[PDB]
Amino acid sequence: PHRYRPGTVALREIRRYQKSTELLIRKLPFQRLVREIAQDFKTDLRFQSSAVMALQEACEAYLVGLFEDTNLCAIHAKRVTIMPKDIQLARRIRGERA
Amino acid sequence: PHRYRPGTVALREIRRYQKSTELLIRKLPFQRLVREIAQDFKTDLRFQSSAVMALQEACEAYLVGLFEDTNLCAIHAKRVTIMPKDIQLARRIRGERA
Amino acid sequence: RKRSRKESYSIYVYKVLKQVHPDTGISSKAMGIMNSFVNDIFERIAGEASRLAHYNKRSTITSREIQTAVRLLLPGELAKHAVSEGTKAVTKYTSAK
Amino acid sequence: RSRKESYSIYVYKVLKQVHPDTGISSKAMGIMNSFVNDIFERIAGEASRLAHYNKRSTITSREIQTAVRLLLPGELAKHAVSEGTKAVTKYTSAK
Amino acid sequence: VLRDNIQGITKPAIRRLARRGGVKRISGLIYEETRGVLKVFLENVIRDAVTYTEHAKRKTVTAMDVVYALKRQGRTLYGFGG
Amino acid sequence: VLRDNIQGITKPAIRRLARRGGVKRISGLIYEETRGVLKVFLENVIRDAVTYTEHAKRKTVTAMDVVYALKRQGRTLYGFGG
Amino acid sequence: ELAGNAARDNKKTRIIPRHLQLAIRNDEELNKLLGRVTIAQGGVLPNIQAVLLPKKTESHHK
DNA sequence: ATCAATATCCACCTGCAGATTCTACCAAAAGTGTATTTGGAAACTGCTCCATCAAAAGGCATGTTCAGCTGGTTCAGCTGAACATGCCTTTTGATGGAGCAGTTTCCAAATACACTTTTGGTAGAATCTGCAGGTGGATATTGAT
DNA sequence: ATCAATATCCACCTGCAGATTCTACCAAAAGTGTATTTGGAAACTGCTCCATCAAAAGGCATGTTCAGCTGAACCAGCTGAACATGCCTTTTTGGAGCAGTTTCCAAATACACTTTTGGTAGAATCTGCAGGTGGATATTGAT
Repeated sequence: PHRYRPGTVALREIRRYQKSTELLIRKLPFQRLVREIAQDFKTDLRFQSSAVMALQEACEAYLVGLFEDTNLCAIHAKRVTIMPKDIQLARRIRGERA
Repeated sequence: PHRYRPGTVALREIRRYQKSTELLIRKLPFQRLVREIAQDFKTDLRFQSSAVMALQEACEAYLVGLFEDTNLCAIHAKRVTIMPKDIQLARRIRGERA
Repeated sequence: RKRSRKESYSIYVYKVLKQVHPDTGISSKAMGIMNSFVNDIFERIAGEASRLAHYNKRSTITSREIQTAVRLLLPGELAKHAVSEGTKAVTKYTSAK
Repeated sequence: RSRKESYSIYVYKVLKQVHPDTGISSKAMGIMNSFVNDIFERIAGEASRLAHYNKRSTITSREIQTAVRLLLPGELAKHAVSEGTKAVTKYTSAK
Repeated sequence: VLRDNIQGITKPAIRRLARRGGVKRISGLIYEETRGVLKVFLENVIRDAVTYTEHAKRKTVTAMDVVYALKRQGRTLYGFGG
Repeated sequence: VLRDNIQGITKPAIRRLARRGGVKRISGLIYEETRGVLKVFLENVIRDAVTYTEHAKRKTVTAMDVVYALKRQGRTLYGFGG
Repeated sequence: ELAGNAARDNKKTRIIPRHLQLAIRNDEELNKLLGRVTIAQGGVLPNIQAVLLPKKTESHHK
């Protein structure tokens, strides 16, 4: 069987998703997560669908930016593999203490 | 002659300056730098002395914070020596693009 | 005869200081820092309350807006205790007419 | 029936001024509207703070200009300022 | 059976996002960390959104509530009105 | 002879600051980078300060001008009034 | 203007958010102005770090 | 190290759904024209703090020398990913319907604004004092052959 | 292992910073009036929940493969500290502007009337876009 080397398909996927703008997270589990969390603050709340879409947009843009910083930290550390400590560093430097 | 190992005095200096709050930059060269730069925007400008002190406070707090982030990046990179690339990374992550 | 008049929150901070720790002073620089702090949080709260009111087409800023602004700006238990104190104060004011 | 204002028509006129042969999506128009709203609020708020700082009760074109110089970088600010100046002078001329 | 629903932000979706982030190689432990990071981020936003909601005496969370919550966190979003 | 005066932010002062920053070991090339970083930072602050100055029709830079310049850069300073 | 330039680059007659995001991120001054702004449906720039791409040992000289 | 085989991307029509542009009607928003007002430009005064660089004390910056110690590098083993495929599952979507909840809107009292008077708190001058700082000494901490 | 430098403890003696009294004078509240505003009642249509059913694309366990991570070793050069000293920082008069006062005047609000143009319903076209050919660019596994 024909076999591609590790990385080629990853790179193709990078190019594909970086060329496009469609949302990569599933709508329904995101709605369910949001509803669960909001439920923990106030009961029987509702949400507009576009509010959920907005939240998804914000979440995904935030996550790619964090992964970008993570990637730079990894490269800085002479690695190509991202680790929790890289994320923790990036978030610490932005002041996203949590 | 008696001789201390590398790092002991550095650590003592760290403890000393981290215990105190006095300004570490000389007043006069700072005034001269400020006056030169401001001169490049508008001529024959004056400055209140407390304005210069304020600028110095801001500058030094900014610099220690950048060096702190730099230090974390170095440690992250398994180093104890700070490098330009560490500063560049920290500033890039804060968005201090310049 | 000429003269001006510069207001500050200094005396109230000193009164509070004397209330919590009677045997302790405060430098003028530190008091200035406390006054700067007070001014900053005041501006933050009024601005946020104003924005909420505009969002809700409301021309009045109420204790609800202060509370909400606090809830947005202040964290957890700090917010809860401040809120409780504010509520206590309004309740004491409203009765003491 | 209610009434919702937007900058849509002005953006569309401008689009035809700069590129007669080109359209724009509604979502994009909304983005442009959001942009406009954001810069409006930023400028007015900064102007407000300056006036407060200068114990001034009036917001003039001076405060707008200054706010712009603070907020916008280099050539963008210079061209915007030049345009605003030209516009005010044209307004003041054609009474 | 469901698993607190946070698991619906699946590994491949995170992988896709990281790819958009330009990530070529990813440790297996990253995913849970990302989920935790998201929850914190989300909590704060939604918390504020509900606060705005509560102020308006409304039981329906609007897009504007989200927009304001995002703005106050320095994460301005364009495209949804306002 | 003087050297554009940026050199008055000497190596030992930077060393002291880094020590307060907790730095134990420092490359020799860091110092010029720090100076450059400072100039950029400073330029922006002073630029805005002068803008405020110019708005007031004043020829003397005040502390308040600095404070406002710092605030708009998200670098709020306490202790100098306002 | 910039968005229409990106459209023509993509052989498109209608301006979309993609072009606005591309325009913003490709302009230093707008990028500074909108560095902390999220454009819904904007996506990201095709920016890949040089070190992650495959080697000059790519197998096709010609 | 890259050439003869793979095989994803592009090229380019091409119909066509459906976005998008155009066309018409309302009333709400802008603009003209008049009266009043008040914020601010400009003279013009009192002060206050800030530019000016002279020369000495002294203490911090520069530079030399040397040690050590750590950051760069290579090799190698393992393990934690990458990735194909089978096949299950859990989204998607449409679509349809109940009910709720946003929205309007109409109305009377609540709440706060605005104008006028009497306080009395606070700003600020002027006085007094007590604790932070200097300055020295004795003593517990801490680190190199 | 301790003794040579370090930093902590203790003591004491001032002065100047800061805590405290004495004014007056600015504003903070008491008291009419009025004008806006909020909340409450009742209609009421939009929309979001909900469930339920039929694709559909993707999730997900399994296993094969090998390149990335990371540890051992080591070299070498670069950075840290003492010592010497130079030198540049700190310490010790007027007048350029910075704030306060009057004042009077351009310019900005307030009110009434009239126009205009942008919201909004409804009709119509053009291009984004799914899909069917055709060839080229990007990868490997023999060349």
